[PDB]
Amino acid sequence: VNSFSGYLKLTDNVYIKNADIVEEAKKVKPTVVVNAANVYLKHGGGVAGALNKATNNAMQVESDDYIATNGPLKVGGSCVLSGHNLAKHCLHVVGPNVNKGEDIQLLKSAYENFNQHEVLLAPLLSAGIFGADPIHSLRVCVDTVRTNVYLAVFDKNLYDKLVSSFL
Ligand SMILES: O=C(Nc1ccc(C(=O)NCc2c(C(=O)O)[nH]c3ccccc23)cc1)NC1CC1
Repeated sequence: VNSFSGYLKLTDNVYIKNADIVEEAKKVKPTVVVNAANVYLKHGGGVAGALNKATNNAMQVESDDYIATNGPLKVGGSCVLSGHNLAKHCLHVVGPNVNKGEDIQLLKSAYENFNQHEVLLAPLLSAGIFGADPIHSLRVCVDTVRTNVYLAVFDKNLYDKLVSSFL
């Protein structure tokens, strides 16, 4: 038993809810919140901009130190950093950005990072300003992630479409 509320169950291990991941994170304090990061951990907009804003820019400060030490992530890769006031940990995962021409096949590799964590609150990778089809992203999520994932979908219209077209 865990503290996530109001989710619709899609499969044995995947759940979904129309929710703001920031507000969801502040209420649940999950062990892991997933950030839709880029390789530079520059959290300017979308989910990342919103998560970083909610941390009063502490996420960005920590991220800049991480990059200065380690260099950029790979597309499809991830790193674990602090969750600040939102979660114990933040798993920064880089899905491909279609608006940069990145290979959509790397989306499966991106979701594989979730399997290193028993439970996660997360957005749909490569959705929103990353330019992928969220229905495709949901399909890859369900077919790749084996751990328990609680997907927060900000847009109500998109949430209803995801539920209604889901196979
Ligand atoms: O500003 C906010 N929240 C807040 C702001 C923006 C977002 C957001 O861009 N979402 C779309 C998105 C999804 C998805 O929804 O599937 N996946 C993505 C992957 C990469 C980039 C974007 C997305 C989400 C939340 N809260 C303030 C009031 C306290």
